[PDB]
Amino acid sequence: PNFSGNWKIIRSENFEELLKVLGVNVMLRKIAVAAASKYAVEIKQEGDTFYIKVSTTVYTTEINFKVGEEFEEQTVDGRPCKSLVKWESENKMVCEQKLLKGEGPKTSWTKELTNDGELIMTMTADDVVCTQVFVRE
Ligand SMILES: *C/C=C(C)/C=C/C=C(C)/C=C/C1=C(C)CCCC1(C)C
Repeated sequence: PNFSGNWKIIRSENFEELLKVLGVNVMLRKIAVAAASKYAVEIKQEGDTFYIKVSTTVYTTEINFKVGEEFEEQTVDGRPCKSLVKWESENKMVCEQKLLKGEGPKTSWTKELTNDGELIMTMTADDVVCTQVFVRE
């Protein structure tokens, strides 16, 4: 599997519902949904080490990790967390997150490379799953 690429979003489902679970108010939810229709994920993969840059029009952030090694990032709604990525299969990884301070919904994400050349990213907060689909530029 080679996740490396400049990925462009083509589909985003249930993102507003995810943000609702996370306590984002309705107006900012709609604005965030609009930002998601634009956004890109750049991946550089070397073996089990991943460099990921997620960007929208006005914001960019970097996720760096090695599979199986704890690291710190933020949840979708922006709360700092400790994260651990594991493979679920040849082409799919899963990340469990634990809040660094306080409580909140159980969050996680997955990244999958399909046989058709798509990247599928899911983000979960409790029972609500957002699914996002990208293609390479
Ligand atoms: C492997 C790829 C990962 C973990 C990508 C994660 C992307 C996000 C958490 C992006 C979240 C966004 C917002 C919270 C609001 C603006 C739009 C997004 C989709 C960039």
